[PDB]
Amino acid sequence: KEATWVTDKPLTLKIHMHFRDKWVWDENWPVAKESFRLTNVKLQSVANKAATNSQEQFNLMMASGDLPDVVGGDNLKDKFIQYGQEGAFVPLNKLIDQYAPHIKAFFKSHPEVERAIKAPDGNIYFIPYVPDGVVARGYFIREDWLKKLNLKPPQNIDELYTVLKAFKEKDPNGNGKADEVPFIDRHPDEVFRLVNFWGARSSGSDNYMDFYIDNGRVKHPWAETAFRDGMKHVAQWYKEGLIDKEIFTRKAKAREQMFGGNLGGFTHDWFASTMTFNEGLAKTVPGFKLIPIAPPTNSKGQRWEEDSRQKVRPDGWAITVKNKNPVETIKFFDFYFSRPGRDISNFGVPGVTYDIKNGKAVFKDSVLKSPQPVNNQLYDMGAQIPIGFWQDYDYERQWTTPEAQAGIDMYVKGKYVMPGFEGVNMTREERAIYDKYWADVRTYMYEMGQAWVMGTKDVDKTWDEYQRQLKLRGLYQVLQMMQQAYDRQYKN
Ligand SMILES: [Ca+2]
Repeated sequence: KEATWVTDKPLTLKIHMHFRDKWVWDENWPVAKESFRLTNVKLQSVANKAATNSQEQFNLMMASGDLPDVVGGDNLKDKFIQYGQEGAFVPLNKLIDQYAPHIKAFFKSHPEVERAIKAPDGNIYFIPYVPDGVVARGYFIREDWLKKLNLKPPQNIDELYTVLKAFKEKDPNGNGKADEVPFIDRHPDEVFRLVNFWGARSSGSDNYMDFYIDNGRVKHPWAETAFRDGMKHVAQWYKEGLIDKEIFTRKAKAREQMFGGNLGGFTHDWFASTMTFNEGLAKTVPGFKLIPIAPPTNSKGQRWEEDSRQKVRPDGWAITVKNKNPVETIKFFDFYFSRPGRDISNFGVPGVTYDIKNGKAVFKDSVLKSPQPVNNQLYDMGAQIPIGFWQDYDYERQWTTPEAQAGIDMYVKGKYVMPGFEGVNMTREERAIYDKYWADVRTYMYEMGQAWVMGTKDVDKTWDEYQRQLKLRGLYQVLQMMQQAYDRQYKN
């Protein structure tokens, strides 16, 4: 027996958790075993480990006719809310008040987070993944290449173009071939964020293609003329080969592949993990050195960092109506907002990945010296995964090098990080319009955007066509619903 046990008799719950198009909950995970040891609750995966489309698996599971006990994963907020209201998940409000003191206390001190996850009917249908941090992504460039070519870090978009063209044409890796790929990114969506360099927003938050507020008006970045003009530049950069030809398909291991193969020279990614490649590639890519740089001033005269750490992500887990043990389950969820639970969900397993020293979790030297980023190491063990848990930034601080820290501090002091969109509180009727049209609009936008970047469709020649589609697909009605919600909260 442990003080953290939520039940006297071992309880096994079925969980469908497929996330980030690559992982599934694994009961054999070191962290999964430790979770069971500490709570007396075991989670058995019913997900398809071989599947590569997390959202697709959620959809299939919901129509299986055999719902599990718990459902978890990334980017499921909208589905937890919609399906919760439709009767697939139980509301957690009262369960929390009565049996989840840590979560209750957390929501009391973070009322904004609680309001953000609530459905129009006022119910909480899932416990979210709460990030801890301030900044998210930043710009990184190859300083070793700048030195070889006698170039200075680019201070504005004109200089950035010049530098990237030099990386492309001056053989900085020295193999006598034009194989360098200036800009690379493990997140395809970052290619669109490049429009920031021409004064156009690409998203209102850390969630790609998100809405934003401009002087009290709800807008979608991809619907504005500034985006049209910015995309013409991005398309030109792709045509000139300054952008990875495979930017839309490389994905996940783009850094390992492109930096490891000494081809990439510039990216927009997270400070902690991106800086790990300097030590990680020290042997395989002699001289490799990425440095963080302030966002080059855009064409309009402003330095922009559009990304920021979210107060709460659209990830987490919920209790299905078929779960016969809702009380034990909410207590289990509560464990992840308590210090003991935050320890394993953030650091792994004691005696394996960390040890308690001076009363706090400290990563072992083996973990800190590994060439693989600490978060990547933890994913494979069941830690830093998108379940409902309270992230602890000290886990990240421990593997954030002085160089990475100097970059973070530079961005904070420079005030480059743009305030993120926190969302609006729609009524049931308003959100119904959102559920009806948004997913469709978003997919269409992405498909048109990819065509524009790859040059298969002309931005100017198809802009009016694109606008007609946005209207008949309901984007403007969605914006209207959101404007009404915004006004109820901030105006009148
Ligand atoms: Ca070369």
